[PDB]
Amino acid sequence: IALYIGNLTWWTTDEDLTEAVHSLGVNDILEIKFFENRANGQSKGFALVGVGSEASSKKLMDLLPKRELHGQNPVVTPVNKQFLSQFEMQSRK
Amino acid sequence: IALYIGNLTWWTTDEDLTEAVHSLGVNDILEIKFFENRANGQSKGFALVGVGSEASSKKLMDLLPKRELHGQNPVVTPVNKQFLSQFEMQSR
Amino acid sequence: GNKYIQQTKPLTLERTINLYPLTNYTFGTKEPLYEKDSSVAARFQRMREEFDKIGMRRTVEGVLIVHEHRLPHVLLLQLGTTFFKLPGGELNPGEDEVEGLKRLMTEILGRQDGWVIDDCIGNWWRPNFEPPQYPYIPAHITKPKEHKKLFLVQLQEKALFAVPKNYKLVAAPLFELYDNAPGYGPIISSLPQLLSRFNFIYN
Amino acid sequence: GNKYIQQTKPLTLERTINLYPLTNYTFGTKEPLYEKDSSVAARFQRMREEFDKIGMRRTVEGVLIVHEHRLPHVLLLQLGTTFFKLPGGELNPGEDEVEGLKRLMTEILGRQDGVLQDWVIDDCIGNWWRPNFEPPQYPYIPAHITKPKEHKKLFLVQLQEKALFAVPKNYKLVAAPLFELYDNAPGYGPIISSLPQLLSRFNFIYN
Repeated sequence: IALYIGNLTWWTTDEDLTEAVHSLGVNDILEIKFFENRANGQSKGFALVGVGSEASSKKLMDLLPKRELHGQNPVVTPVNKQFLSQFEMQSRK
Repeated sequence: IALYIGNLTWWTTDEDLTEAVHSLGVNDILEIKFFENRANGQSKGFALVGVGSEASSKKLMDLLPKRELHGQNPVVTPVNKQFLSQFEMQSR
Repeated sequence: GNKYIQQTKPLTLERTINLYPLTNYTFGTKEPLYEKDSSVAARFQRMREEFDKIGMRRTVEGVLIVHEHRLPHVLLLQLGTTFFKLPGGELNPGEDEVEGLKRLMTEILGRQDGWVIDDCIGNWWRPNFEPPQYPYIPAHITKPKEHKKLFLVQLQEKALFAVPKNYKLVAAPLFELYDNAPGYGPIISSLPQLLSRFNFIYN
Repeated sequence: GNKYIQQTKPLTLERTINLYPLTNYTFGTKEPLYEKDSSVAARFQRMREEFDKIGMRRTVEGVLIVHEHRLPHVLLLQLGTTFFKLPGGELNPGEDEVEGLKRLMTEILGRQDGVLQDWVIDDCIGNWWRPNFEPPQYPYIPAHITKPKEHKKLFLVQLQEKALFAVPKNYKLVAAPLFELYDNAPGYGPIISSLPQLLSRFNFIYN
């Protein structure tokens, strides 16, 4: 019932990440969990995002990319350990 | 010439060590490095002291292990790898 | 010859703090203070709840310095043999930083037999409802859950404290804290540095 | 109905400090400046030497702060791939710490063109002492020490809105954000890596 959102800058903020969403018609943002390095608390580049509406999740999957949050294209992808492993590896640049 | 003075408190400065030998009236001390914890700079409680007179070395080896520095009897020994270990055993 | 009268040094460049023998200071056992939170996860259950109605938490801690053998010591309170906290705590909504601090100091310690705070030494922010706190606000965080502000509490020349029976008032010399987060945590253990700017006087 | 002006606070209780976008700052180049020393061990020799003639060594270093993405960045003089250092260095015997630092900034980052350049240095942020003629430095003087070999003092240097600087052709200049440095003794050293904290007390504005 939840997704992953990545290819985000380390400065894309829960708040503004929300601005993007609301402005799709999706108004049920259930928590907003960013992934981060404990050492220094820096955004790992991807946040786990929840949503009660299992329809809007498509309204994001399709609509969120092709919008630009700070010149980067979002990457909404269903939750999964090989996406988990997909993003964790990407934060190594 | 060089020795190992130890069994002293971790606040026993260098000057106030020099002033202990200036009581035995030597004044030869050339150098004085202390042994400390790299991590925090605290004193392990013993130092390799450089002296320039073979003679007075006797005075040190012999005498001041009878003076009460800050309450401790200096433990003077020659500079040997097997001596060092007993001193660093005191850190523990 | 004649020397010129030194000019006033801005406190921002040269802060001079008076330190006194740690032996000047003593404690009288007092009524034991429990902690408001119960288990290890009741504090965040409480943090969430408060942040909702109250908003971001504002914690403050006081750093009280004494000295012995020509080295600054910080007054910690331990309980078990593995737990050290600075005196302080949550502020009330709309409460002043310092005034509140005095209230907490006087609360946790303080003379029942009948506080100078002029300096800020640090800030620590807790981005989420979890353990880690940082000396800054990560760029992706807009609303941090907790703000912890630390002050240098200039101690009087002599003082009697009231240590709640369950606590132990110890005086930690700098080198015990430095580079020793495993022992005291990232905040406490970063005080030696945080104190180095002060020009201390050993009375 | 009318707003109450927030009166100023004591400098010792809240220091508001003005940060500007890295872009406000333009950075040219100048003559490659090699170190006054060379080869690791060699310097310590000189220190032993200087400590006799002049006495304890007095280093000063300035911490220049910019903000990007609402997050302070400390300007660092990189060298090679893994050597960073704060701009600064040794003072000359009997010299005002600050006039000396100023003199080291112009010396180290001076705008070749018009040298009418002033630094606002009004906050010291830390001191570090080197007990023996070795690497170790601690933010304090260990109980058993009377005559330290070197004293290092750091001053926050306030940049004005815009200003043009110049790097020695042999050096690169980076703007390390705080989290790069936090708990990163390996990458930046005991001193530099403790800046995040040492700056955490300042009230930063991001223009």
